[PDB]
Amino acid sequence: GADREVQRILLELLNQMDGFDQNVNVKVIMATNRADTLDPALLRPGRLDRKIEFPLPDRRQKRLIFSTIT
Amino acid sequence: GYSFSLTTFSPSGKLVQIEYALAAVAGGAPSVGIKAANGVVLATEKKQKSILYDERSVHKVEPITKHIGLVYSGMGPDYRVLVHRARKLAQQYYLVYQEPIPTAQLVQRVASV
Amino acid sequence: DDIQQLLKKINELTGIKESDTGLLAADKQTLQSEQPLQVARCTKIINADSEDPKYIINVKQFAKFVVDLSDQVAPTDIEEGMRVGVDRNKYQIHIPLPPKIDPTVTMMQVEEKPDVTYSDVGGCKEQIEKLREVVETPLLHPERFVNLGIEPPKGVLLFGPPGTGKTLCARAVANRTDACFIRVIGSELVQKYVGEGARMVRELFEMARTKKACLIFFDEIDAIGGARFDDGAGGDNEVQRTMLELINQLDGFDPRGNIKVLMATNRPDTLDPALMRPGRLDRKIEFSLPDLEGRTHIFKIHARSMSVERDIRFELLARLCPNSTGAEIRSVCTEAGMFAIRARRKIATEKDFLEAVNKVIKSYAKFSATPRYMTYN
Amino acid sequence: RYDSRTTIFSPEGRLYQVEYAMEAIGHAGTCLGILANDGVLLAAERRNIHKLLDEVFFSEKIYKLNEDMACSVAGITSDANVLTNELRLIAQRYLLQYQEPIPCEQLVTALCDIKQAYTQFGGKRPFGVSLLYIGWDKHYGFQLYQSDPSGNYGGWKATCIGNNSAAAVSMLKQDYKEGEMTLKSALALAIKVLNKTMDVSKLSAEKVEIATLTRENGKTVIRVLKQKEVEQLIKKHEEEEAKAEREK
Amino acid sequence: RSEYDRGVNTFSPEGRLFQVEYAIEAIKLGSTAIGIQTSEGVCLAVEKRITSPLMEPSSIEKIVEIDAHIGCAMSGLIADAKTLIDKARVETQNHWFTYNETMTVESVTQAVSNLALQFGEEDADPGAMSRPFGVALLFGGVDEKGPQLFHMDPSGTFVQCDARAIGSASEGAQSSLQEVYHKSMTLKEAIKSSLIILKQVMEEKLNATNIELATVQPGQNFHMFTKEELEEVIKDI
Amino acid sequence: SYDRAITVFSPDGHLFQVEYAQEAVKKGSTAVGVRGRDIVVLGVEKKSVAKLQDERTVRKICALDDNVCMAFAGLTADARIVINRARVECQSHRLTVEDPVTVEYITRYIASLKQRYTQSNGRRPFGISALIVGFDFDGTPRLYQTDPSGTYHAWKANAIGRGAKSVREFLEKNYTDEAIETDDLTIKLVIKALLEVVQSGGKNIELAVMRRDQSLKILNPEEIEKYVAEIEKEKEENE
Amino acid sequence: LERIKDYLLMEEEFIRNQEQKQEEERSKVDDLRGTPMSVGTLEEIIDDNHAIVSTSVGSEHYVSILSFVDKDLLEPGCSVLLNHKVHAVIGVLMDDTDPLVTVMKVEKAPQETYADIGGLDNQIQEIKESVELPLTHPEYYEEMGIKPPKGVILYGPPGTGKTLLAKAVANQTSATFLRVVGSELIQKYLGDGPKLVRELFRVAEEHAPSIVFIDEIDAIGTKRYDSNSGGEREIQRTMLELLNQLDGFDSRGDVKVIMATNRIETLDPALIRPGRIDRKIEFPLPDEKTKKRIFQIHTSRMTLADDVTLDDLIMAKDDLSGADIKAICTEAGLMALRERRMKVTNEDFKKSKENVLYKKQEGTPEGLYL
Amino acid sequence: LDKQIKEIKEVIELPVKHPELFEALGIAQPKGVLLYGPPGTGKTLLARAVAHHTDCTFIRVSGSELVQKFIGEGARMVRELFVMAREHAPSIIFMDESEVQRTMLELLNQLDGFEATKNIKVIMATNRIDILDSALLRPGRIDRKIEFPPPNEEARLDILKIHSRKMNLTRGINLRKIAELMPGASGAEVKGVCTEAGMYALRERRVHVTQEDFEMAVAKVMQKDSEKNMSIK
Amino acid sequence: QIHSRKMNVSPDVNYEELARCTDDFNGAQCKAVCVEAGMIALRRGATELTHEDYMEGILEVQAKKKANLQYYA
Ligand SMILES: Nc1ncnc2c1ncn2[C@@H]1O[C@H](COP(=O)(O)OP(=O)(O)OP(=O)(O)O)[C@@H](O)[C@H]1O
Ligand SMILES: Nc1ncnc2c1ncn2[C@@H]1O[C@H](COP(=O)(O)OP(=O)(O)OP(=O)(O)O)[C@@H](O)[C@H]1O
Repeated sequence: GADREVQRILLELLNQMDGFDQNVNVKVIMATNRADTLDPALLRPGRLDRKIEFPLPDRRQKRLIFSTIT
Repeated sequence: GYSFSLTTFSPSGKLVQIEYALAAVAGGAPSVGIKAANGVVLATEKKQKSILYDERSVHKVEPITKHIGLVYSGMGPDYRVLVHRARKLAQQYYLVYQEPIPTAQLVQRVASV
Repeated sequence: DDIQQLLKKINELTGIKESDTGLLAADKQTLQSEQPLQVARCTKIINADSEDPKYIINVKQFAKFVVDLSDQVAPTDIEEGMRVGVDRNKYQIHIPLPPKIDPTVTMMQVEEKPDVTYSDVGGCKEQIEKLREVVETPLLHPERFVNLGIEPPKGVLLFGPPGTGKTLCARAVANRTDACFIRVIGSELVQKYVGEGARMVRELFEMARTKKACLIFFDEIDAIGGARFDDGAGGDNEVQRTMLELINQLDGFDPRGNIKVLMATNRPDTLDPALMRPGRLDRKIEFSLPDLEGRTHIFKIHARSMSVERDIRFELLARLCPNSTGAEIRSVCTEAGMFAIRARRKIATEKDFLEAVNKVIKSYAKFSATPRYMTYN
Repeated sequence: RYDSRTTIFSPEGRLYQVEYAMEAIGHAGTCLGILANDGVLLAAERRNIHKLLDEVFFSEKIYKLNEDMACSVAGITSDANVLTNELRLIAQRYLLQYQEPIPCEQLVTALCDIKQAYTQFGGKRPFGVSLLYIGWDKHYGFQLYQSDPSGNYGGWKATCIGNNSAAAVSMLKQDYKEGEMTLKSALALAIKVLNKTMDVSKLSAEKVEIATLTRENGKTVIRVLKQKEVEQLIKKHEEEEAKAEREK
Repeated sequence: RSEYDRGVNTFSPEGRLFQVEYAIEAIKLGSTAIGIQTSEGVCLAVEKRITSPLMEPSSIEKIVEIDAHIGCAMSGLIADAKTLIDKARVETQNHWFTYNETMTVESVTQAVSNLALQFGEEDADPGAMSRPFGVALLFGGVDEKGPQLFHMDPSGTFVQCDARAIGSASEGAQSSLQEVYHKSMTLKEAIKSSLIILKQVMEEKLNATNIELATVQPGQNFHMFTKEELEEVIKDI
Repeated sequence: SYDRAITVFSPDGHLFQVEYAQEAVKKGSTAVGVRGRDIVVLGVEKKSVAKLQDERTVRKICALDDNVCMAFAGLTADARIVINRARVECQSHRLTVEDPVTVEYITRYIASLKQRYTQSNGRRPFGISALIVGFDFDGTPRLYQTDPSGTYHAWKANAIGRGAKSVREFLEKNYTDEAIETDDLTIKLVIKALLEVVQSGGKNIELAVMRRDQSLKILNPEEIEKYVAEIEKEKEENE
Repeated sequence: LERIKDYLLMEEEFIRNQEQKQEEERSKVDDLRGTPMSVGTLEEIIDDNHAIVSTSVGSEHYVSILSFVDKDLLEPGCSVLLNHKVHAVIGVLMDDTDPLVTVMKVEKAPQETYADIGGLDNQIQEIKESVELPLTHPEYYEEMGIKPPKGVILYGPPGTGKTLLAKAVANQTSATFLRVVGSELIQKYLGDGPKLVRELFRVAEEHAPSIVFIDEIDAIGTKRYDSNSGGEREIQRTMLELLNQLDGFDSRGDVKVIMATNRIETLDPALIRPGRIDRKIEFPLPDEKTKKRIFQIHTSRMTLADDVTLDDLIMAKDDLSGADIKAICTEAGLMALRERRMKVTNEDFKKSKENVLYKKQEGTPEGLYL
Repeated sequence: LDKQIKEIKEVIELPVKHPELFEALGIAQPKGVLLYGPPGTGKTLLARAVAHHTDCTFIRVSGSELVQKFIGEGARMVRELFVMAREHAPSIIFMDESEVQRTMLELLNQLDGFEATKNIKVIMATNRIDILDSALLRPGRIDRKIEFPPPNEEARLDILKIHSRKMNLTRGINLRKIAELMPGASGAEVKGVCTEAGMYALRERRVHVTQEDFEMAVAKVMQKDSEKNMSIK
Repeated sequence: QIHSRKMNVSPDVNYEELARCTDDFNGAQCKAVCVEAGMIALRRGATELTHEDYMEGILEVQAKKKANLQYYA
């Protein structure tokens, strides 16, 4: 299959992510714009609990980025 | 083997080539149509790549009949072919029934093409 | 439960029996002398020097040792490039050592002769003839080749469908070779250490060179790294080195000289191009599925041992076998006897074979052999 | 492997391309019909509802094919438009030749032979449309029919094709009564079956399209129920559920 | 093979034509048919190989009448043989219609071969016969020249044969024929010889149902369905 | 060689795509036929009632002409096309020759239509093996069967479809000159043979009879039950 | 409570297995032998009795041999035993095969004879003629002139109990049975794995009549495909060594091979050929008569109500395997225990079949189409 | 999932605790469990819960193939795992994946039932049953194929109560309505509604969770995807 | 010609025609055609090797093998 080996990686990561050391939580931050690894299972609460979408800087957000860089 | 032909069914869902054509439509200049109580207003973004291109030449919003107009999003060469065929079907209707083609019927005939 | 008790009682009786049952001059004077006798570890000499010889020897993994000759030795007897035994305590060459036999390479040599005549192989006269002048006639009568000034191919590759008879012919050549036959164990050539197998291949040729006129049978050439993808991972790198070592020793910078190589492969396509190239293997004797005259002959040879009615027609049975390898034809003969054993008839009849012909070919999922389609008649 | 050409036959005698198209009908709005003594009905799910879409066109999944026949389409949208036109053409062509409305089974057999041909000829893909036919003919009376992309057809007292067809068929088999459908009862069966098959909650009028064919004064009178008529049937089903409460 | 067998259009690097050879292979699936040509006449013998007791014997047609003076035996695909047999039957009658005379056995064999050759002409009836036919036909007839037997093959190649065998066991039959055949053989002697060879090369015993025999001789007409004499000749042998 | 392509041959010599078509016939419901002295009879199985589905539309046994009737086994739609073409030819044969179609002619016509699909790519070989039973003019009863390969054969009695081989083995022992002695005895032989592969359903049988002097009549379900009971009594008498 | 007697028999048997020197000659050898003795290969033999011996450290010093029992057994490649310090050959060479090979040998077969198996009688006949019959009555094969078939392959859908036939052969076999999975040749080291295949066969020849079972042969040999990516499985080399052992020069002596595969098409043609697998046995999914015997055997040792209809379950559902029948019987017993009835009602069997067959979904729209 | 838990108890707890009942019944003990759910909700919680309440050795082997013919080790994933389970006679092995073909075959031969001691119960818990091999699915190797459904409205209320046990819910909260508001939830989603709702309170710096906070969380956990003009069919 | 120099080749043999026939042949294969031709002549006992014997060598080196096939004659 070839693709199966990549799928095997997704399963292995999902098993580790499950519940990790509850209080000493190993927080995992993901910024991959890929639907193939974006299975519903990864998106399930208990895996990627919070989803934040980054909008293209608009007016006001751009003014802040420009002011800080200048 | 699927996604390379429109003559074969997807092994589960639908033929992918029509969906790829929709992708080309998506990569098109923005076109906005607003039906209103007393009329329909259609618009497109016509931006020449360079100042040299003349803005008075090829026209994106083109009349098909006195009361019927068409706007397009997608590959520009393909639009001219359907702009001609749609106009012709409107004329064939006038010759056969001596009435300007109804807008609903023209859309059905254009869709068949 | 009483029957179970009888077995338990039997076990108890055995337990009672076991408990009740419970209730040369070499080992003499020679041992007293033997324990003092010292050891001499083997090592290989690489050089010699003027005046004090100071021969320097690599032990085999230890170090280059500058060891003087032992007092009770002859300096002439010790020689450069000669295996020697050096006592660790006295640090001197007490006794020289004879050259290593390398027995594993010696083991591969057939030594025994397989008892199969060329007569038993059947339906491949042309394949036998091609092998005869690369294996028997050039060695037995080299004069004819010299008269035309034509060299023998000195190499043969036997390839064909499985069960054709390639190895059967090879054992037959071994029976009448009249020269050393060296069957090669393919797994033995692959070794745990890097290039350890490649060292063995050099030894294989060296053994072949020492004997005069010998044939080496590399059966299952695919096992001996018979491919050269040689990808970046280089998983087969150790085997690929072993394959190249065979190729160079086989031909180039002085080749076999008196060695004829016979290689047999079920899949010829997989074999690496350099090995396939001639000179390494000039002849390409492909074995083929037997024709109807061959199919009758293979049936007759296989069935000669079996007791059968004298009126059986092998020609009909061979015709009923459209494309059968020799092994499958042998399978029909054995299966026909098994049906007679099932019905307890000592002498088999033509019908028994026909049932076997259906069983060996049609009953197997060939699909073509079994016809449900009216299609053609 | 043995896919691609409708022409290739698998080693198990299976035309996968035809089978794939028949499976494909599932991704479509639910269409169901009940034979109904003294009537016949076709009900469809109006999927893809949006505030901007006008819905000016009368109907969307229900098309009349004759004065006395109608069909509901579930499948590829373009293929449906091709088939509906041909079905309308065959109906008038029979009337021109014999001056009598086409018997319902015949209109179905004719489209089915066209659908069948596409499967036997290499160049084209098998049709992706399956449809339900409601009509009245003098020879066999009120009838309901189903057509498949394979080109096979059948007459069903009740059947469903789009979306959760098995769920509707299971509900229909238990609820349906032979000879006692009595049109108004059949309309109720449809609203109840629709509620189960659709994941939609409350079965709002916009989501459902109901067409009823009856023979009145010797003339078939195919009618598509207006939203107000559909709304009253929905309220009655909701009230019946309220009556069921506590007792259930 | 090794590819280049996808169509008769492709040519092998060796220059051989695959597909034509594959059609020659199909004949082997056929039952053996033996034809012997003698001055008294041509004898055709075939192995009926009836599949089931229930099926009617007549429906399997291994020996057919092209015309009163010509008879044919087919080994290979049943449907393919029918198309070729019909052409020979139309052609013999058309030659009579145009020339008011009986077509020679060689000319019928030539005419049938012409359709067989069009495996892929690309001009004649396009969409028909895209592949080689899989049937070998033995045409035995008495013409003006005299008794003649002609063998056609799937590749359109035809030859006059004093004795010939087609189908499975053809190879075995031919070897037997070379020993048995002689120029002075009578038709009666040939008829006995053909069945004797057929019995040796057929697994089933040569009972009257198993073997169908045919004989065309100058004095008589086709007479190629010996009936109940199948029992008489077999018992005498 | 290759299975995929109707015209590519095989090194052994086989058009596999045609053989793959025969598989669809085997997956079809069992149908049997017998040749009777005056009552040629064909039997069908697997009525397979589907509860809310009308069974007038399912028509495994379809008549082609007054003297000839046919039963198909295989893909239902492909069968509908072949039956209609055979029906047109029967009428055309009457227009071209004013004599009713002999049974052999219609089987040869059905074989030719089937062969024409086999000959070229762009067409799928028809997946049906119809059994045609009728009495020709001159009142001779005949039974013929057509394979998807385009071959046709004449059979005293034959079975097609699922478990066809089992029915044929049963007929090989059962079919006798005595069995065709009486019109009822011939109907009984079809019922007995059909019962073996029809399971214990009994109701799942639709035997149809050709009088050879009259017209095809589908037997009434009650009439079929009476014959089934008579067979059970005869079996009890043998016990 | 007859279980106590059975438990006692098992404990007594273990005790029996647990309970299974010369005045001067042995003591002298005990003195001669070192407290620690290291076993090493023999490289060269010399008449003086000082013979070169290879070792892990490679000290090949010629060493004297003084073996009281016998010193004539020395051979090239023999594993001699040497003193830890003096390094002299102590005596008779150690004669033990590699540890991985020892695990395969099986002395006890849990299943009994062919009685437990039902409806595979044709399959039983083939295995017996190839395995049990030649040993029991060798004369018949010689008189026929046939050499007994030495190789068998059992190929069937999952749960047709191909392994059960192998377990039955183990119960009644004179021959030592070596049970090796095909997937037990994963040796990571280059080499070694093909050598292990050689080791299993050499042991089989040493034990004279022997039966080799290689369950799941698909892993060891499939396709013989090219290296492709260049990973190079080396499994193909392992399969080639097995192919060599079965019929690759020399002879196989008296060793019989039984091999079982769920899928036979994948297996490479060379391995599945006459001469390596002379007889081929096919296990089909059970029909009706075979199902009746299996259902009876599984329910034979359980409480059965008169109400239960074994025939109804077999006829109503077609496709269940022999293993599936056993699962229905175990599930039915659990279904009854829920109601606290040791006796099993017909209702329990009906519920049981439904629970076991919930994962088997097959077929698409192939109903109206044909 | 109470019915599912009882079936798991029957396959694992009942044979180990009472071997005699099976012998008296005449039925061999069930040795295989497969937990499959399309959402898959609860499959591990059952396996982890069995692990706390086991009284048997629990071995977890959710790892992939690093051993076998790779540079790693030989037969570690299957042959070694069973041998360790033999050392501890009451043992249950939980597998969270069908892996590399040679390894999967080795698992099948070990699970065939050559274990006379047995007392080894495999709680395989992998979704997408269709991909799994039929030989692994064969009843002798895996006796039961328990299915974990998406939680029903009653079940969602029960899961909501379990995860709202520590939360300070204000009086007037309707947990029942919140279960109804999210239909076809994945159970973990019900757990998510509580965690997100609590964070709304945490950002507002209050420990008093309110009905609105649960409703807003239901929307945040819920995800909706749509495309336009691809609505053909 | 270079390899066949030792062998008694007939003057009639034309190397250019043989070379045209041996398309895509490595030099060693060309040597092989010469070596095989010598053995082929030896099999028939020919004192000298004719051009046709060389042609047979080309087929044997290719492993093509030759026979009458019909559809050709
Ligand atoms: N032509 C033949 N004459 C006699 N026996 C034959 C012949 N061909 C095959 N056999 C039989 O087949 C077996 C010989 O097979 P052989 O040792 O030649 O290996 P092979 O199967 O051809 O080799 P490979 O497995 O590498 O393809 C014996 O049983 C032998 O009797
Ligand atoms: N009924 C429930 N009550 C409480 N929490 C639950 C419930 N079901 C699921 N959960 C929670 O949601 C998680 C979902 O586990 P789920 O079984 O879906 O995936 P997993 O942990 O990867 O296990 P597996 O791989 O076996 O599916 C549980 O681990 C648990 O935290």
